[PDB]
Amino acid sequence: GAMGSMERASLIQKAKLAEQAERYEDMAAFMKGAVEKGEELSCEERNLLSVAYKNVVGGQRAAWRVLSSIEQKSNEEGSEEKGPEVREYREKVETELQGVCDTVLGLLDSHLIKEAGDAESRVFYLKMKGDYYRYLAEVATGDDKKRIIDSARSAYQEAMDISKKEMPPTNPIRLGLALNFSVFHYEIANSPEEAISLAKTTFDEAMADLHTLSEDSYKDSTLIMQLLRDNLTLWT
Amino acid sequence: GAMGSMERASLIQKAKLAEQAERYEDMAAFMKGAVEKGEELSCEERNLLSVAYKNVVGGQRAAWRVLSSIEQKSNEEGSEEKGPEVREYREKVETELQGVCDTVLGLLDSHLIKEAGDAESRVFYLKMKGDYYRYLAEVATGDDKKRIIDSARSAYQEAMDISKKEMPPTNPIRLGLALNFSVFHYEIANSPEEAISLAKTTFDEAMADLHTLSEDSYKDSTLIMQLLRDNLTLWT
Amino acid sequence: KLMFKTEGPDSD
Amino acid sequence: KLMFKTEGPDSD
Ligand SMILES: N=C(N)c1cc(-c2ccccc2)c(Nc2cccc(N)c2)s1
Ligand SMILES: N=C(N)c1cc(-c2ccccc2)c(Nc2cccc(N)c2)s1
Ligand SMILES: [Cl-]
Ligand SMILES: [Cl-]
Ligand SMILES: [Mg+2]
Ligand SMILES: [Mg+2]
Ligand SMILES: [Mg+2]
Ligand SMILES: [Mg+2]
Repeated sequence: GAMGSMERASLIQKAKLAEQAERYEDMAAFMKGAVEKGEELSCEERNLLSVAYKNVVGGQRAAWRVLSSIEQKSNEEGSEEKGPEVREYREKVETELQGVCDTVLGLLDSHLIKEAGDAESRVFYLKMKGDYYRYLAEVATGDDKKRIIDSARSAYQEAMDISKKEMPPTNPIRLGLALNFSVFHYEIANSPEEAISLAKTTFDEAMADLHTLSEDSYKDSTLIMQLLRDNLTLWT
Repeated sequence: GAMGSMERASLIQKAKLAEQAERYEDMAAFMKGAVEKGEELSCEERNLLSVAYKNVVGGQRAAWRVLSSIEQKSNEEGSEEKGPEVREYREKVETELQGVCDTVLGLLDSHLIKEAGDAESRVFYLKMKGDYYRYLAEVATGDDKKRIIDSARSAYQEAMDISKKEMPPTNPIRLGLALNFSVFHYEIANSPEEAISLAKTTFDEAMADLHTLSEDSYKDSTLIMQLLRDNLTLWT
Repeated sequence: KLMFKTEGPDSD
Repeated sequence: KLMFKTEGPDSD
């Protein structure tokens, strides 16, 4: 633990500074350090953790796709042999991406998920677990691809089950989970019908619960509902 | 040399891939590796080197300014003592910025500048030397600030002298040097009049040489001329 | 790749 | 900070 000598509160403060500076790798390292203090995370702290790693892995995913596309072109019929470099460098980026995913899954497994008893924490972390398995799945091509996919599904499904029992249909965490699980279905599980059904049902059940909310909660819920709608527009 | 075992040509190829993937830290490390092969760089290779490090140091400069601004606010009259974290983290970023600048200056000194005899290479590298000293100057506050500033000026001045003797007034390297030296004057040397005079004279002498150029060279020169004009608009 | 909407920072 | 125009990538 490179952050082992820094106070928890200082790590959180520095994570917030890092976010303002758009230094997401630093933000992620500070939040990793905070998690490794062993105390449970507050709502705000969970959001900092997620934002940091989401930004880091996002850069790597975008880079991977660029490189993958080039590599695929280099293997078309009529493309000139450019040598091993494209593959080597796509592998380098892929391996770093996988390391980031393993790091996050490691924090969730040691010991964020097992100590999370409230619905809002447990659903948040299990959604994250599904998400980072999904990012692994996006780059997986080996004999482990099926098990990675099944790990994503399993985490998403446990999260869905708790969210349906314990949260209202407008809960932004619940909505965000459904959004992400629907995308999992669509393009990881090759289940577009399931994707569409989940997104529709989720949208419709939130719509019918909006009347219960404050103006501020209404804004939070309708933001994610619009994402469901955006995908449904592309899918139907 | 982490890149010591990779072929020069492969490092260059990977630098180009890294650029397409917006992986500038990788791009910089690959070009560092290429330089350390000890051969002189071509025009394209010099541009890859410059772009890579410019992108890296650019992120650090933007982050430094965010943090510096917060720190300065924290030291205003009526601001609550937030402890040492803001300063510590601004220092962390500053130190990394300084490392990147030292790395680039190290490559220029060992041995890019001394082997560069053609005007287009020698002016390019001396401009870079001025630029990275300027980035050091932006964050310098110690008893070395004056010497850093003088190092920037000295490098810029040698570049200017060669550029005026050996290049036409529309040469994009010459124009880019003058642009940057003018900004040095304006906000590092506290010499706004010198900044304005240099930018004006440079613009006017390029304007009068445009008639000699092809359409493509005309585009290249007028792009940088517009930057001179943009600053002059802000300055007058 | 056409990327669909997922929660949070669209950082890719 | 108002940053003036300098050559190349405006990466800051
Ligand atoms: N980028 C960041 N630092 C954060 C984003 C969000 C956020 C808010 C709404 C929806 C999704 C994410 C945070 N949430 C936050 C803050 C204080 C308290 C509580 N409970 C939760 S922190
Ligand atoms: N981002 C990059 N890979 C490059 C940018 C520029 C460039 C061009 C014009 C003006 C400023 C920068 C390059 N220059 C280049 C290319 C081939 C040959 C030669 N001679 C020069 S490479
Ligand atoms: Cl590589
Ligand atoms: Cl720090
Ligand atoms: Mg691999
Ligand atoms: Mg159907
Ligand atoms: Mg310092
Ligand atoms: Mg005057």
